[PDB]
Amino acid sequence: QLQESGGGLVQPGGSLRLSCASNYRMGWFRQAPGKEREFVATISQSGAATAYADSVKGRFTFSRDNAKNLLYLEMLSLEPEDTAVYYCAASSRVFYTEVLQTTTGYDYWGQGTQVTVSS
Repeated sequence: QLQESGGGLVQPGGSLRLSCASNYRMGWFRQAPGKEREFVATISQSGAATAYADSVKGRFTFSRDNAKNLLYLEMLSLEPEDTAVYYCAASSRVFYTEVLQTTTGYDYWGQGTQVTVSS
């Protein structure tokens, strides 16, 4: 069962720290107005390996704490185009492949947290 939090409203250049409450790879996706749901980041079961969408790489950092059943997404240097509902997702796939950068790669989904970056 997945539930996102930490969303809110920031000005451009601001930051947010999202969270989502061990056998599953985990992912973040986002869905902006008038755009298909977009991959943001994925993380391995152990938490030691990540991959990021080009649109966020260099600004976002995805981590997990297995003991606490928690995920974190640090989002720096936010811009208006980062506005979206952000979703956490769980994948049972054992090995990493490019399918983990698609919605198809995942089994379970949270309902989302709204992130708004003002114009």
